[PDB]
Amino acid sequence: MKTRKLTNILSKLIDKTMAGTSKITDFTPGSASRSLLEAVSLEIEQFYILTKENIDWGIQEGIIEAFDFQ
Amino acid sequence: KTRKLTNILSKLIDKTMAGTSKITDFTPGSASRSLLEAVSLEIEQFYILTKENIDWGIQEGIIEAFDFQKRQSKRAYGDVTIQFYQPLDMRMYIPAGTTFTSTRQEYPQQFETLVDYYAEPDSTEIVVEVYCKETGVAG
Amino acid sequence: MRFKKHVVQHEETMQAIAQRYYGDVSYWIDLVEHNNLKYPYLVETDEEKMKDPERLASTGDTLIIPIESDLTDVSAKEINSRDKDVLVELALGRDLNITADEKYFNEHGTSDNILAFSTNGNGDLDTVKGIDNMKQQLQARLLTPRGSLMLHPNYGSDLHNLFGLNIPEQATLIEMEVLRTLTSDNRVKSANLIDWKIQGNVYSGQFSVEIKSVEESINFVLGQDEEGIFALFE
Amino acid sequence: MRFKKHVVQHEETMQAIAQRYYGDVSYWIDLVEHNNLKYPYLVETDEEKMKDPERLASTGDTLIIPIESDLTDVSAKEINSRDKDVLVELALGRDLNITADEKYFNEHGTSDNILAFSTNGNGDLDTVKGIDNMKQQLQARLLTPRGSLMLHPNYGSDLHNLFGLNIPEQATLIEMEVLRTLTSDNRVKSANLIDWKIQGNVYSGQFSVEIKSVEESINFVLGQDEEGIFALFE
Amino acid sequence: NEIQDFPAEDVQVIVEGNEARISMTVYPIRSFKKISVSLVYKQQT
Amino acid sequence: RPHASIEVDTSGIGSEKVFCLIGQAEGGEPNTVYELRNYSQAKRLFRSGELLDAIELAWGSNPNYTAGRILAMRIEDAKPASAEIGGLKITSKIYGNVANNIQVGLEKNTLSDSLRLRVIFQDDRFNEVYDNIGNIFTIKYKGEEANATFSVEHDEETQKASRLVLKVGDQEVKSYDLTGGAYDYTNAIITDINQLPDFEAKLSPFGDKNLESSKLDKIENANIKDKAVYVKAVFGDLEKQTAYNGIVSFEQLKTIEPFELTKLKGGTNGEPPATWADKLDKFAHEGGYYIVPLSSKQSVHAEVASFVKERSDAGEPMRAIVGGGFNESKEQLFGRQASLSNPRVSLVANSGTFVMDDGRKNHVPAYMVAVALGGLASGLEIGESITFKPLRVSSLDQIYESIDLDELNENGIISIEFVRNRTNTFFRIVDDVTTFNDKSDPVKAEMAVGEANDFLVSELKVQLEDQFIGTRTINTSASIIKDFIQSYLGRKKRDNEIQDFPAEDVQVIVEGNEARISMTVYPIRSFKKISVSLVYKQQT
Amino acid sequence: NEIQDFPAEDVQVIVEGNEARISMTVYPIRSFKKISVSLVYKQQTLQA
Amino acid sequence: ANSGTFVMDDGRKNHVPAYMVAVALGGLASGLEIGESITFKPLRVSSLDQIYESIDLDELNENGIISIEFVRNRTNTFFRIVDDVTTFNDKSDPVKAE
Amino acid sequence: ANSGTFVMDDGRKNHVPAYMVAVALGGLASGLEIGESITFKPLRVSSLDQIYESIDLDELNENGIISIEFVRNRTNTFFRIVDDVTTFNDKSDPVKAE
Repeated sequence: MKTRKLTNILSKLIDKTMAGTSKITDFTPGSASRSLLEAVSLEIEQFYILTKENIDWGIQEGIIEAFDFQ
Repeated sequence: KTRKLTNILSKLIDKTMAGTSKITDFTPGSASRSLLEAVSLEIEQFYILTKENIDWGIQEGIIEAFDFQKRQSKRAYGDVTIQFYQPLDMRMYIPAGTTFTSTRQEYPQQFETLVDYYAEPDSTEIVVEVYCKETGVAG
Repeated sequence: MRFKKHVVQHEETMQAIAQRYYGDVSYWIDLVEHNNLKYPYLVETDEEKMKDPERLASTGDTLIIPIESDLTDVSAKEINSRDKDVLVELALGRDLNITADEKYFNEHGTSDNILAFSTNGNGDLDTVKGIDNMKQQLQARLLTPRGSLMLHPNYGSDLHNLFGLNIPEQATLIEMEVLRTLTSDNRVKSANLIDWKIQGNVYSGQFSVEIKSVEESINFVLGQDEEGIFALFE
Repeated sequence: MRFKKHVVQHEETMQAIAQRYYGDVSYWIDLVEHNNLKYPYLVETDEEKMKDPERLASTGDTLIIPIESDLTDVSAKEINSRDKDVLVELALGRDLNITADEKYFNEHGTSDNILAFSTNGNGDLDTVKGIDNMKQQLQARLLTPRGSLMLHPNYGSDLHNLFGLNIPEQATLIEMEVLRTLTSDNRVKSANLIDWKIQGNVYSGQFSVEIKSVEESINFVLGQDEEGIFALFE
Repeated sequence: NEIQDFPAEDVQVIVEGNEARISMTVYPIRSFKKISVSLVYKQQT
Repeated sequence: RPHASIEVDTSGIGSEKVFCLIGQAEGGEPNTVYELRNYSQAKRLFRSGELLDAIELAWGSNPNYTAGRILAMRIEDAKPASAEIGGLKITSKIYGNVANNIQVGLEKNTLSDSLRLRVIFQDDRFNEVYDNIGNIFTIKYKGEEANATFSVEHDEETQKASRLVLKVGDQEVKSYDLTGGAYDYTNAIITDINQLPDFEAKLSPFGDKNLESSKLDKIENANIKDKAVYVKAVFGDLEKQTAYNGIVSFEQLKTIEPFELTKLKGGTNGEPPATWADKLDKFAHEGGYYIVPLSSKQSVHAEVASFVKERSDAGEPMRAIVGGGFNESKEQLFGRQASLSNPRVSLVANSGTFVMDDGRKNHVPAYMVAVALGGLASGLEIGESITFKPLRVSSLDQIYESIDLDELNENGIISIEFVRNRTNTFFRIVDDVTTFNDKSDPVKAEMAVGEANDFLVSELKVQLEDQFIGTRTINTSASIIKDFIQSYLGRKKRDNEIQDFPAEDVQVIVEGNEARISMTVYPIRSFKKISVSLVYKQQT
Repeated sequence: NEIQDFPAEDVQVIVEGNEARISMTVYPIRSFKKISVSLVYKQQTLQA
Repeated sequence: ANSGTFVMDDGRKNHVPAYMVAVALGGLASGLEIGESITFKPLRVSSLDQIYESIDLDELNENGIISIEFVRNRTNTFFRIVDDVTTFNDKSDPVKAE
Repeated sequence: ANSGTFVMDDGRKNHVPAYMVAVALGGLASGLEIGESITFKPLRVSSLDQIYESIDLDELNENGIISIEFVRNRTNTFFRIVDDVTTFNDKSDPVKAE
């Protein structure tokens, strides 16, 4: 987990979308494309955050489990 | 601890609605709902992947650092020799899953190849790798 | 919560407003108390209102009538035609246009990779609304094989398997399957056969679809005001 | 016990399999757990499967779906025509051919020492199956006098005593006796007179026999799978 | 279902010595290769 | 191949009687018609002015009959603001003096070694920065030779990048002639440069610009081994910077340079035209029926009257409603009615006040009321009258008496009468009379009656042209024509758009090209007198 | 609808030697290129 | 035209040329009733050496060539037969062509 | 008479002379049944170099020259053919003149 943030993910998605087609050029607030990409990137951000938290929890759990240090 | 498919889909729809009111159809079969469902499925699959990785790390991460290997169950595998009466008069093809067996009651274990093999015309004997169908020391 | 708001009309009185709304003039004192009005309640013009802007209201000022109003139980006759159009548009939903290029996926109805998204010409994603939306959804359902869509076993149609012999029996099977597929949509109130024929290879048929009426869609959307979702999860 | 076994199809997914069989994608994790699969569950080809043959499955590998399957309650429409032929063959039984040389025991129907075993031409005992079996059994029952067979008083027919006068009464007696003899067979659903005539000495008649239908025989044999006998003790 | 239909009256038979002259008409079997479906939308006010 | 097909029909779900407006506006292009459906769309297009207020009034004139698809136009011969700096040309989208206050200004960022653009327009709360101008890719070197340099130069005949060369020491590794080949864009160039054993042309971390190969700037003799040198292409990259977000467009006449945060100039609203003939012509074939000019000028009224007559001559019938002045005496109204004396023109006498949605108690002249009346008329069904319909006007500059109203109506002038304690509003329309004062003629005098006739004829003409012209002439054609007409006439009756029609009177004759037809109709009317008599009786 | 109409009676056939003579009449197909329609308004009174 | 792979009952993932597929098509055709078509019938082929596009299929069928098109998530198999065309390319003649 | 731009499905704006328009009329007429006419039929053209007026169209038609008009009265605009008149002058002969 590299701890990405919402803004960079959305920027990357929009940049690739623009690069794959010159027709789509309306990414203003309230646009359908922007809303969809924002939701996707927000879910990715939450996945990354919870993955980091679960890894921290997993390290604590493996420390407990390896030595049987109840 | 983790989100799930229905929760991810619901949050995606709610965020989409909040972002814009230009879309309001979220019924089954909708292109937009299909796309969000596919993203949700991929995210759920990545959640399961993270769960598997952490479950492996909990019980093997620390001890592995001290040069201690946990013995995994494996299929017995090895090389076998096939000899031909003469140099091959055409390209022979052995498909994956070709079975090899033994003519004894002591060893009813069956071995099969897991990949395709080709014997060139010029060859006279070719070696292949076979894998025991059963895990354990029985192979 | 929602309340009625009344614009002061020319030479109106509080008693007339009370009679108009509460159905009795006796509430005029309650109307004064709620609006916090001084004795010349409805002045002639703004010059008088300058004397006491806080406690006086002039012509064109908006009063509040604390009666619990609700958008449902409203006579559809009052609603403006544009308002009805918007209401049915909301009822039938807005969705991203995928059935563009009708000719292409009409030439290859049974196959996959047949439809795609499109742009509205203003650099934003294309959208189909109201009747266009219903067209899109009905076309997509009929074209989709049943069970092929993930997370939705029953969505689709069995027409891909009904490429049978040229007899009335297969015609009837097609007709029954199409009626099932159309009935599956909640918004389709009913569907029925109009006419069909067989021309050897080619089968031809036509159907009639009655979507929910304007009154029902209006009632549904105005009912949805209580929740505020204004969205479709059918 | 019996379970379904699924062959991995090209670019298939576990979610699609779960939807196809369990009618919901949620069981895909149970499918992984039962089959003991690593994260790339369905690899593209065998080269990836070489990396971990134990925990990965490639295209053409067989998965197990632990759903309690049962051969009964299966739509006969799916069953292949050869499978139906074999099923009815099992239902109607296999038996050693004794009615060979039809002409001989047709020339001496009432007498004993009339039929005998025969060889199939491949040095093994001859066998009659399905319709041939039913023919053999019906011929043998009709030819057997009733009460002559040991351990079976009722098996046989009374035709040996019906060599009476040439009037419609004896014709009716013959017909009733033949219908009794045919009804006695459990597999014969019904029998009925077609036409008869008298030519002085000679009597002539013909009957119509409706054996149990393919559907009933299929249901019976597939039900027998629960016991595994696959034999007839009627 | 191995043919579509046949008119029964068209079947004719003529017998003369050895020969037997026969004639008949049949509508032959086909399997569909295009299936078309049109829809009409209507509303009530 | 075999395949399934699907068709859908929609013609059964459903004239529209489109409404038009021309007047002064603070925004939008000149001499350009637009179709409006939402108020946000008009606010984006028309920034301000009386025209926007007229659109709002029209969509809020009545509670139950607001019009739709309003067609608007700006009469101001405005121009956009512009400015010039170095080799650049700056031009704004907005027409008028509003674009003057758009602020534009180029800077340079020392950390990125890149130009920067910042545009601010405080009226719309606009504030954005376009950092990292140019800086398309970084050239980097991983070898251990004596030196490593590159060079890009322009072709003076076309100002296109003649070559793109990588060198170790003095000789060249590989040179990409960008004027030729398939390396039209920078990405085709970098994808092949990165394949070299000891060279990289990493695209810049500031987004994937992906600029044309020919537009690269002129850089030569720069150390790759010591620095990650930047090839820039500032002007070509400004297209990527201002690809989608930006009020102001840019062009290059030369070199670009940074400059102060300077405001634009040259933005002009322009004087209004004296004659609207050229402006009015744009509505020749727009399909509109009711048009109202936002002007109190009698010259404009005569021009519109000529325009609607010409369009009605060309098979496109149109009607106009006019007004002007504040508190105009009856003499002026009679003079205006005598000057016009047109059936297809209506005059409005009363002027008053309207409560905008924004809260403005806008006191307006009489033509704004004529807008409101036009928007209510267009809102009504075909052949329905604007008689006694509520108007929702806040107040009026005059309250005419029952004799003054009778004089105005007898002079073919529309007027509004104050009325007390009615359920909807405190005002109503007395009559739908036209300027033509021949009350004996019901078509010319009454707006409703003539509108019914015009829409009936236009719809019959369009449908007959669409359907049968250009088709075949067969035996069933005549019967089919008669059936189609009878169906049309039954539809019109069902919609209450006519009173009745005898079906037997419809006759059709077909001979070669021609198709001679004849029919009879009882036309629609709306009541204008209602009488009720009572009789009293008793039992003893 | 390639032709408008034809009277079957006019189809007459003369045969003589190697020559066959045939007469016929056909009404050619035509396409509409003009429509003239007249409309008349009339008063009506309704009672009860 | 298409050649692919079949999963034998013995477990062999036998990659075979195109005539083995023509065997399979012949065995399916003979299995059908008299005058029933092999159009859109499932084949149960494991995989194919090519995946032809909607233009390539249209060209093969216009040239009187049988072809198989990949198809997703159908109840029986992931492949179907597009057409039962013959080498005789006179599509106007239905006897010879079909 | 008319020449105009045809927007190709490939995306190229084919601003072409009048004989390509004649090719489009010939391809339209070839698909129409015997006895029909291209009059009042749509042409599926994006734009035209000239918008002929009523006087111009009337003059072109009387001189036996085909022209196309742009219908803007409708809610959706399209180009339609005005007539199928041949170059033969005398109108008294309807066979030759159509």
